Amino acid sequence: MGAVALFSARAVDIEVFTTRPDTLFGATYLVLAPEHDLVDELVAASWPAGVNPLWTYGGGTPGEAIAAYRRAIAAKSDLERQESREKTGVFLGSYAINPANGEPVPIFIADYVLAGYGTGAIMAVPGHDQRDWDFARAFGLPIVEVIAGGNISESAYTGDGILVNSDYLNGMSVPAAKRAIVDRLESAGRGRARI
Ligand SMILES: NC[C@H]1O[B@@-]2(O[C@@H]3[C@H](O2)[C@@H](COP(=O)(O)O)O[C@H]3n2cnc3c(N)ncnc32)c2c(OCCO)ccc(Cl)c21
Repeated sequence: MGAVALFSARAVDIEVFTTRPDTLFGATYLVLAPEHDLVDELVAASWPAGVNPLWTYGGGTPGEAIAAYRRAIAAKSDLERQESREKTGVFLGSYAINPANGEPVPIFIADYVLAGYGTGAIMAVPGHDQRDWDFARAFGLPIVEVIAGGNISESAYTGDGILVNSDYLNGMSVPAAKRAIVDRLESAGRGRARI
């Protein structure tokens, strides 16, 4: 006869659900549902210096921007919610740590992530999930190849392949890498395989 994994706040743990744990070294940002419990806690008092203006929703502070995003998306109808071409969202002003590579990744809210499904939070892997590719292109976020086989400059590569840019997974198949990364997550106490 997937996985859940924790990402620690850099400054609180954010649990994500993924069907692609093998791609963990390519997760370049996190996305929470706009109504996720942790959003208010994770929101920074001010924007980082040098923040991309595309990330701020035009708000003077992260809290103002999140409040406006929540208010605006309430003006959407079923028509907009079943369209999916355009990806919108807001940076919280804070970072999480990717458990695989120890790197800081920015945290966003976006209405493409649904509050009542999974854990209400995802890891975003633009190289390998077209939804995340689209968001990353719209926001100027990094797009990293970890599964060789496609051409990430053109579109997300969603098929089987060989791990690259993924340290102790490198050279594995996708099925083998899924098992290896879950074993690492379990050894560290930071995740589990789930149906
Ligand atoms: N996004 C990075 C990574 O991770 B996945 O994105 C998460 C998760 O795994 C997947 C779970 O969907 P499924 O259960 O199979 O229908 O949809 C996203 N999801 C998880 N919870 C949410 C959520 N509340 N709102 C929106 N979307 C979500 C994922 C892919 O999913 C294909 C479907 O399996 C495909 C490629 C890759 Cl690399 C991934």
